[PDB]
Amino acid sequence: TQQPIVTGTSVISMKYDNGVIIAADNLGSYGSLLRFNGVERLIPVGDNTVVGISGDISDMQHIERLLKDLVTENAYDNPLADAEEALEPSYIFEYLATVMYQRRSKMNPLWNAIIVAGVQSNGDQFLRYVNLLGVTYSSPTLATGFGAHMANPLLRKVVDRESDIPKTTVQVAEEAIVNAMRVLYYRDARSSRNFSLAIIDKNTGLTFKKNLQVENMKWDFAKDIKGYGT
Amino acid sequence: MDIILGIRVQDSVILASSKAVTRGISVLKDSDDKTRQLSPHTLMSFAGEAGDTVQFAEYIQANIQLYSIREDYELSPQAVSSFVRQELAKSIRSRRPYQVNVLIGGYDKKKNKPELYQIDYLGTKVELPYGAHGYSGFYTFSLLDHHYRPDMTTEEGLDLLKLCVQELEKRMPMDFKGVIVKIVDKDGIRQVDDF
Amino acid sequence: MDIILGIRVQDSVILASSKAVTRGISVLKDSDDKTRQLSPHTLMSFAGEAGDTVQFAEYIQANIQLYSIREDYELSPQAVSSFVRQELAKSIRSRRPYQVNVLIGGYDKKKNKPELYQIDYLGTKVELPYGAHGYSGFYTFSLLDHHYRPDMTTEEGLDLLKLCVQELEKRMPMDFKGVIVKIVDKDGIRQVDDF
Amino acid sequence: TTTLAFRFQGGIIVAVDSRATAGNWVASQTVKKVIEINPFLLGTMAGGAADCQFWETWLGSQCRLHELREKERISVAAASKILSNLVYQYKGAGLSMGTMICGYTRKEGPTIYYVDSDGTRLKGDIFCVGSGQTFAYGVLDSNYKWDLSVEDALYLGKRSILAAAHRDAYSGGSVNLYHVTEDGWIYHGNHDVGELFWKVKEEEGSFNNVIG
Amino acid sequence: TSIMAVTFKDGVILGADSRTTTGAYIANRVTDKLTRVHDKIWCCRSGSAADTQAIADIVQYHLELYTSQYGTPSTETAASVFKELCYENKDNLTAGIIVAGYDDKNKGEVYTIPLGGSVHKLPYAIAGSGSTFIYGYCDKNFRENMSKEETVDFIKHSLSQAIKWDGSSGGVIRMVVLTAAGVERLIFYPDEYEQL
Amino acid sequence: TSIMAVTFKDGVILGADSRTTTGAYIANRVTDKLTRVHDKIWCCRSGSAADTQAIADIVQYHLELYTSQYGTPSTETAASVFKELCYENKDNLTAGIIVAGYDDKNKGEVYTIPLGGSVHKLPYAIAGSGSTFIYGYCDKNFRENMSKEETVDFIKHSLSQAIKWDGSSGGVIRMVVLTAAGVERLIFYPDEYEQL
Amino acid sequence: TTIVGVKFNNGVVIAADTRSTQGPIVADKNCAKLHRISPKIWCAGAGTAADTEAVTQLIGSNIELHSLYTSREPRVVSALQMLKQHLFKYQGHIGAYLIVAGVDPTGSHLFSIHAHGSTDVGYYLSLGSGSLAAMAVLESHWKQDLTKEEAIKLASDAIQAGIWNDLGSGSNVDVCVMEIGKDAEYLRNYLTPNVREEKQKSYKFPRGTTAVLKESIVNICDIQEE
Amino acid sequence: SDPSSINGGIVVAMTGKDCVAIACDLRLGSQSLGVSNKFEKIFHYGHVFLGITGLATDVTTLNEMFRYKTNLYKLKEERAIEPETFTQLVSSSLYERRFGPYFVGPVVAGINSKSGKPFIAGFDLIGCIDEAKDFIVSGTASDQLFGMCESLYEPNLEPEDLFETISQALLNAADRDALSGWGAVVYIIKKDEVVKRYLKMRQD
Amino acid sequence: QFNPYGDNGGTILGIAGEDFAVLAGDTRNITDYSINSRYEPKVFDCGDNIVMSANGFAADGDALVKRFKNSVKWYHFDHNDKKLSINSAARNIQHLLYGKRFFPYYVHTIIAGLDEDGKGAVYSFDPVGSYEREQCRAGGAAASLIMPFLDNQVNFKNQYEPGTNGKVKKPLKYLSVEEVIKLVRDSFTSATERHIQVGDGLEILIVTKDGVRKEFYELKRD
Amino acid sequence: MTDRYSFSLTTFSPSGKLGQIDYALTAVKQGVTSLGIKATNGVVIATEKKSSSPLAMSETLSKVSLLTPDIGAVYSGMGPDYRVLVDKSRKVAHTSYKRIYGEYPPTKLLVSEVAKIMQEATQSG
Ligand SMILES: *C(=O)CCCCCCCCCCCCC
Ligand SMILES: *C(=O)CCCCCCCCCCCCC
Ligand SMILES: [Cl-]
Ligand SMILES: [Mg+2]
Ligand SMILES: [Mg+2]
Ligand SMILES: [Mg+2]
Ligand SMILES: [Mg+2]
Repeated sequence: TQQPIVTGTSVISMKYDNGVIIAADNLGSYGSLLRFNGVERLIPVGDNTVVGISGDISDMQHIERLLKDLVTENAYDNPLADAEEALEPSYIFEYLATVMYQRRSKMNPLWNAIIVAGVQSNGDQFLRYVNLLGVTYSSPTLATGFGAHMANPLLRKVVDRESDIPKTTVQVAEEAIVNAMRVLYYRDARSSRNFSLAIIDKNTGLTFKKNLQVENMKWDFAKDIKGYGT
Repeated sequence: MDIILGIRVQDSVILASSKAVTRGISVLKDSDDKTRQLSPHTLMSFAGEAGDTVQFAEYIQANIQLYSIREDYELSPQAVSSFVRQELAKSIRSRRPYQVNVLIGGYDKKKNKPELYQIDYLGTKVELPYGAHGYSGFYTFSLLDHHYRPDMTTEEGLDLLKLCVQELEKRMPMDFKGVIVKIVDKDGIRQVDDF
Repeated sequence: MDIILGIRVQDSVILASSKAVTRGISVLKDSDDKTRQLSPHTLMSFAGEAGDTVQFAEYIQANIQLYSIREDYELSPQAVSSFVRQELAKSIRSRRPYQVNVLIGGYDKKKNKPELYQIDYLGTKVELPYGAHGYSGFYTFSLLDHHYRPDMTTEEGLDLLKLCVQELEKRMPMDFKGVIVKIVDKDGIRQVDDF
Repeated sequence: TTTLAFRFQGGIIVAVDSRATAGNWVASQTVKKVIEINPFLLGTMAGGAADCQFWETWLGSQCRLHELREKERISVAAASKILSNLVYQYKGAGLSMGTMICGYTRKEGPTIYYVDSDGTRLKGDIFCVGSGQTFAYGVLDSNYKWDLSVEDALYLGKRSILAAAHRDAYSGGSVNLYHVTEDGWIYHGNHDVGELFWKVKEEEGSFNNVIG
Repeated sequence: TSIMAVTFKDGVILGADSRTTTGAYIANRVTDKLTRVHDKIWCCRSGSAADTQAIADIVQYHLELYTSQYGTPSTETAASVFKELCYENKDNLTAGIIVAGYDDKNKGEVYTIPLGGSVHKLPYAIAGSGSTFIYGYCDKNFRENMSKEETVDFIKHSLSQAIKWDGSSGGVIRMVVLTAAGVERLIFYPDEYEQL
Repeated sequence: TSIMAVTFKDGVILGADSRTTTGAYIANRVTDKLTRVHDKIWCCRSGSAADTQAIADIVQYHLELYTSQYGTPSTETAASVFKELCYENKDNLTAGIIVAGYDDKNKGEVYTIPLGGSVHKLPYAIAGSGSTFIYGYCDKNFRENMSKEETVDFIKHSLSQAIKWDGSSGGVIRMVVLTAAGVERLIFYPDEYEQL
Repeated sequence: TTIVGVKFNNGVVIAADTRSTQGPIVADKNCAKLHRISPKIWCAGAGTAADTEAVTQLIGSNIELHSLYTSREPRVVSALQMLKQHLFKYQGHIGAYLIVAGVDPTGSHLFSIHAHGSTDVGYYLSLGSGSLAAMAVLESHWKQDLTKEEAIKLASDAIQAGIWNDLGSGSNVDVCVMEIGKDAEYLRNYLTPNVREEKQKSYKFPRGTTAVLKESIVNICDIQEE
Repeated sequence: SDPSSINGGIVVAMTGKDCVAIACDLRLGSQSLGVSNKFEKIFHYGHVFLGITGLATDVTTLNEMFRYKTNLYKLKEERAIEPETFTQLVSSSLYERRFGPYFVGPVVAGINSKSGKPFIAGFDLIGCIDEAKDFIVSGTASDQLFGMCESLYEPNLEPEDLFETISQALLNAADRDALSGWGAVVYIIKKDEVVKRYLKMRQD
Repeated sequence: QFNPYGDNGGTILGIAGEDFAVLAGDTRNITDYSINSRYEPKVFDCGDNIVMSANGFAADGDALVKRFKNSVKWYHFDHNDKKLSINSAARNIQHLLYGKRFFPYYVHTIIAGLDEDGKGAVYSFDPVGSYEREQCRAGGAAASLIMPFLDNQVNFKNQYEPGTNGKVKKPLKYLSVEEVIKLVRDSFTSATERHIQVGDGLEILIVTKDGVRKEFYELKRD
Repeated sequence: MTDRYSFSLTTFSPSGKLGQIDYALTAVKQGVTSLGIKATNGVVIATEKKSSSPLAMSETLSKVSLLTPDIGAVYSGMGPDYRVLVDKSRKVAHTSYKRIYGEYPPTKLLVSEVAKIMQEATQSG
């Protein structure tokens, strides 16, 4: 048993017709102090998977090293390490899910909520969630922390069920993700304006976007608000 | 205090009440009477926290005796039981509630019927053919459900109570030093001096 | 369990032990023998937490019986009491201590003397003319302080024990369902079947 | 949970209820609280359902291994003590079982042992175990004799559970009867309390407080 | 919450953010923490919104009744009424208030009233959770008898840094200028103060 | 405790106060919180003195044994050994450590290791109780590729403000300069830095 | 509870869901969470159901007496001031969280009130368990100079976000539109997107299925003449 | 310890075509111990019926209190109180004890004498009103009653059909609760006749 | 303090027919007042014509199902590809659950299939491994809503034959697979109305001698 | 200070007259004429707006007052006494009825509450 010290907030993600999008801001909070402003919380694994991690950053850096070690280990005595026997999103997730549940069962959890976004060998979209309790679930839209309360409602208006995924383009999906990140910046007291976004498409592969900013923000109406009533 | 029983038969109500007063690790008295006569044809047995039991019983007694003098009339057992319940129902939301459970055994001279009322310290009233407070009921209700007959005579009822005392003396851990038995009927209240 | 008494007279040790076994609100048994024969001339009564009492007594019994066979010789009451004390003194600093208080009544065949040892669950041993565990001593020691004579006979010793049990039955709140009395002398151990 | 067992000239009578609860919720009215270790060994179950089921079925495995190794039926004393010694190892861990081990052997005759998660092991003639034990004790103690007929003893056991099923809120469902003799136990049927109550009330003239 | 008040040559300026947070959720992102108790006596509210709102309303009532009898109250008088409520009810209140006012006789004055209910007259005051991060900056950069434009820059820069490091502080930077000229409201949006 | 490390053109500088407090009592007023784990790898110790002292000694041992086998370790390697101790023993440690070192290949590097046992490579780092008061000042005044004299002034001014507002921080300002030229120790007394 | 308030050109519109729940169980499938303080001042409540209803009635009563005393139509700021000073006095123990809206001679107004007595001013507000789902929709689609038709659409969409994605909120959408120089229109069950589907089976029993012990006529009438 | 589940017991109310039904079990207990199988929880003041579950002392107290208030109401108004008006009186009465509440789950049932409209209402312990069209449930087996009512109930049942539905709803709910049962009563209420039926059920 | 347990809501229902068995469960997965997934399968085909669902804390549920599926695989390896009978599976699951007696799986477990006589079988487990064969069992959040309805409509409890007035009980006639699926659907529709953690979708696994068939139905998404 | 008039100012004279009530009725007799007529489908109440001055805006002085949405009142006698009675009548309609029963009082019961207030001024100290 511990308490999280340096923390990362919401990770948001959704499926679209040809793949998955995942996003997470670049903040490492220290209680109410917005301490570290250059923390990457999306960690790519090969060219077909991105692991988005929220919660304790020290435990995130440990998980980052496990995934780095997993790639190394997979390559050992593996002539098809960059082909048929490359790491799948499903393999990476199941490994993490095992570790998370093992750690919670020893009463010494990795204090994180994780979303593994990727595309499988057969081109199928992979999107699944796991947390410090080892609880796992999949959905057309997945979000952690505040994202679950604010992002999911907005992303579910785009992809409400499985049949909406083939109808959703990468432009519509990315637009919805970027809007959700703005809404979280308005309303989450532990969010930053700066974020990273990753697209894993079955055609165009992994597109990793860094140093994105929340823009087109509405504040002008604030000038008209005077007093707390009278 | 510990065990108080009540049984309503054909023509009378019988109250049995333990004679043992135990404070701490010592049994101070083995001849205690845990009852007060509220009116000539109404008896109330009581058990609960020390001091509160007697203080409450005597307070009720005084109030009913005051009513009797003012109206030159005896209240029905139902009326007395309703007065007692209201006092306990008032008491439970007081600064320091009365921690007292009572049985009210009365003979209604108007209806020519015995009546037994069981009231706990919360002010929970029920009219019963037979009742108990505390752990007494756990042992005795199985015997009473099995052997109780509404047309039973007082002597038959007295014998039935004897079975209940023996079961309690066998299976209860605490030595309650036997019971004082009192009968309430049309002729008033009398104590069975040999039990 | 509840009451265990011991008295060492001229030529014997007498152990009295209650017969009641009460779990929760119900007396499950009224004929329980709270004693084990460790050797032909050594008896140990016991009282404490449920399970631990019998488990400890039988464990000691087995160890003394093993010694008896190995050496073809009966250990002195003093030697047995010292062995039992060490086991309890070891036990008190264990993960889960034995919650058991014992009296060891033995007749030393070498010295031709009765010996009574009182040992509590901490491993506190004392040799006494008369002893008790729990709340028994609070009532009984005043009587024993008054009427105990070292040279008194076994018949005299039994009466003094009856006066102790009568006082306990009068003033103790718990019904311990009488006592099983056992005498330890030169001829070995025997039970008084009428008490 | 209400369960009992008593010894008489006819043999041993074992009667249990069938109700299991989680809080005020009634989990099941179909629960079996008697465990058939072998033809002459019966185990009652009270307290934790898991703890009783798991360990009393395990006891059956230990009793089978005994008679494979010793070419002889295990004594009720030995069988009861295997269970009491086991639960004593787990003392403090939070095991919640109160059980009766009822059996008949040549050397012992009819024997009942009360075994307890606190490590208590008692031999006796009558035992009532569970939340409704006090209600069952009332009927038993007033009607028990050594000279009962197998028929009358079976009824007393059935009636004592019914008494508890009525009053104890955590006891009820149905009554399972067993009769243990020199030639083994004999099951005497499942008796729904919903039908048994009205039947007993009418025939016996008891329960005059209830209206039917 | 990041609030501050600075005295300058022409009078006094009140500066505050617009973020009110429940836990880590932002209940209101456009709050007004600069409140009027008199025409040229304002206050900055930190701590429990319910407690600070309740207190400010009572003071505005007291100074309105004061004015009806004895004419315009001094800033010191207004601070004394705040103190009396905060000090006497210290067990039941969580309110850190900065009182800032402009007289013609006394000019710009600032009084800070922390949790205890003590009063401190200062050339400038900073309060709320955000303040802790700008003690170093404000001490180094504050000068007495600054111009209006310098004081606006001082508050804008100070609050921007406080907003940057405090999770509980954010939104717009509201400011209220108190001078002989009258009462001027200023607002500064994230796009302006974040790039400082 | 007020500690910080700043990277500049010629290398890196470590800055700390000299105050160790038990409750409100000053146990030591001339503490050395800048400690050597290797010739040109030093660290700044904040939190439990016992825990930070114990950890530093183990690292110095690890880097001494590293050097005997594999030659001079990188600053990144030293930070990794600190992290491994701080992260794996996070339940039993109260240590906030800033690791600062000079390579010829990498030049001046700063790694901060807060309570959690996470690692953050930064151009400069501030830690300890005093730091909270100089986030605003340090952010506004820090530039990359400063001169030695500018970096000494930046640390001296920053710590002086941290010392001024933090009760737990005080005494002398100790500094250690890490460059290709070697290792230089600096000290600055109250009479010097208080009047800044 | 998922209630919202949205300001528009000529007035303020407030909307709320219709689900009342005790613990995880749904006690009221169609509960009306829109209360009237006065004809043109309406409020929606969240938190302790008894407190929200009770506090509204008390202030609504005192507002009516105040309106009669002053010979003036009641103001939203009067309702707001009376609510906040009452709630503040009871130190949050009256678990009433309200969105107060209305039109009066001063104009159109939209406020929020918390149990401790703190109040907020805004063009769009959301309160309750689903407030985060609602506020997400409001923050995404709200703009200045909304029409009446746009504000009703935005308000109901914000409630729907709560209905679908929050367990605490559900069933139907209630709306009340308060426009300047017009009667306030209360649109009870404005949307009904949660009608239960027809059951597979009819559970109507054959008459005489239940076992009866006794029958008797109950005398509800008074004591009779003659 | 929890006052709402010391004594135990349940009340259910349903609307039918030009009729209402209110039903209750007869059990009063001291936790595990069954004490009384004649503790009725449904009372009536004129043509308005009130069922009360929860702590038995408060059930009795409130019955006596609402008899008191409806009797004064009738003397002053010169007419019997209506279900809609009585519902408001119960809510008012419960909420006046906001910070010292009665631990009860009241249920109002009756037909408006003037409009002829069937009416049911439920309350929480501090008097929040629940005015359902279909059915109201209360007591220790409220979860069980919700499940039974939600599946069994259909609108516009005839009085003699409604009797079967509410009876099966109560009986099967009570049989899955340790602190409910020991007998049951069902009131079938029409505009100018009320039938009271005692149900035969398992006595465990 | 770290709480190692959670509540993922959901509700499951097992009904044993005469020559078939059904194990149904809603597809909604939740924490507190948030929906995690509208379609997260809860009822699993474990092989050997056995279906299983461990409802409650989903992490412990998935862990148990995974370990049982593993037990079926090793039962084949160790005992010459012998079919694991439903009674043998039930006893195996008791040991899996009781194995963690002092750190339990926070799940209500139900398995369904056919016994060795080809009759419909349902087994119900408490979190610490006490089990019992049953004709009918609902588990999870809305179990208290569904079980009384099943007592009434499957076992005809408190139902009697018209004209006799309480003397003759309604006879316990066997239900067809079409009749059971109607009661399952009406149970989950009713549970969805009055329980906030129930809804989104209903997935039913039907076990016959022919094998395991699946049926899916929409539930209300509020 | 303190109100030391804790005794009745209205008392029975030897003839059995309550002087202050008779004198109050004399004040009513001097008052401007007001009337009421009850129809099958309504009631009408009317009075003369006796303007004290032509500069006075007689619209601001309401002799006919709404007590509840379905109850109105008019008077003859002392206007100020009427004004405070309307204030008390409106408030008692809420405190002693609407806040209890959730509906406005019937005419006769509101009249009864007003009557009670006027009786108390006839007997109170
Ligand atoms: C809704 O279902 C009830 C919400 C009301 C909460 C207040 C209950 C007050 C209980 C008083 C606590 C005293 C218990 C001994
Ligand atoms: C019937 O009574 C079954 C009881 C099952 C209890 C399950 C307990 C689950 C939570 C226990 C927490 C243990 C913490 C280490
Ligand atoms: Cl040190
Ligand atoms: Mg001793
Ligand atoms: Mg200092
Ligand atoms: Mg029962
Ligand atoms: Mg929902």
